[PDB]
Amino acid sequence: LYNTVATL
Amino acid sequence: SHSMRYFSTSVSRPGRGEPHFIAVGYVDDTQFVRFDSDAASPRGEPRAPWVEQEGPEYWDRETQKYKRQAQTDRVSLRNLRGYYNQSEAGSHTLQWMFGCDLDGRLLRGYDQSAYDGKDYIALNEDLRSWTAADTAAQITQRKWEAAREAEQRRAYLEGTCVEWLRRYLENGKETLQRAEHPKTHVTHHPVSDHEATLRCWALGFYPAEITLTWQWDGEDQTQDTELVETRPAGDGTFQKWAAVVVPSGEEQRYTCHVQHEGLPEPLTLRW
Amino acid sequence: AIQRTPKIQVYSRHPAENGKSNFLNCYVSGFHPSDIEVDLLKNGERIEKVEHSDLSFSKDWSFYLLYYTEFTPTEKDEYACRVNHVTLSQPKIVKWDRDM
Repeated sequence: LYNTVATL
Repeated sequence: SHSMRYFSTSVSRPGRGEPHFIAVGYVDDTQFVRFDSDAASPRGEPRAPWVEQEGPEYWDRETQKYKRQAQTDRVSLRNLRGYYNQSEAGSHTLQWMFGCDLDGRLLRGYDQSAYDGKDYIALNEDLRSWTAADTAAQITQRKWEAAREAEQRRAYLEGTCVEWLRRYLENGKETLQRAEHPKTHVTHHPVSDHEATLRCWALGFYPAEITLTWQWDGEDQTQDTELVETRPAGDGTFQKWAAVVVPSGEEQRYTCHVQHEGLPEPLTLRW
Repeated sequence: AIQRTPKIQVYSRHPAENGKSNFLNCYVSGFHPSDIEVDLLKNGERIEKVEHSDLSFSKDWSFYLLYYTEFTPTEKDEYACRVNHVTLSQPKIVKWDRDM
């Protein structure tokens, strides 16, 4: 199950 | 011990459009998902038989996340280009890996990222603090600290991800929870009039972790041992060999020892 | 910026026996950046319909790929792998040895 996070 | 891991890469190409995004997923040493932005129809597809019966809308949730992290990656490369005061004409890479590493209990999680091949920022082992590689990565640390970003990652690592990793082990238990012991044999190649090569082979084993050592009369030998990278066979198993050079007429005094998960106890081979 | 040349191994899925079906692999590892060109040759000519694996990298952030095609080996047919990277001034040709 994938997970997308925030911008660097 | 089992694990679920993901690897994401984004390569910018100034003057050729917008960057290229690829992502792969793994359960231990078995891949099961992929997404290519340069594909004809970019969407997440199954690579393993135990995720083919999951439902077309779990497959839309997954796909919609892949397309989201791709847009997020496009912004990071712009910020990173500004952080380092880099020109507009050069290509750059942004890598990101993370996973959950559960007796069956949760153990550790990890989250690391790299810019152009070098370390950049990484989630620390407590999943509460960061480690920035330079000043540019301190800008990211200042952002993710004020946003409480670490708490969101820990929620996924110790929550949702140990849930689905536990689920994948049940649906593919016939392949995922079954080690395959290596199949070995030894060759021999004369080099000159007083030199020869002994090659210890290891084929068709799973998982990929394996140890190979040559020994002369019971003493470890690494001064003359060639070791190749453990390579995939293409069918879900792996291969590896190790070679040592010996004086001709002394080959009987050399033994190869194999260490693997699937063996009852270590092997001991001779030509 | 990091710049690393790839490692090239040529081998087969199962032990190579004459007249029996097998798979020919070219495994490129430890290279940076990721753009790379790999081809498989039969008697010096390009093989079409060559599939490859999905991009991935190692703990030191270096990439790896596997290029493979179905084939039935013989006594006389020769096979090689042709790789081109930004670190290479000209394509590198590694011949297939039945014992590597």
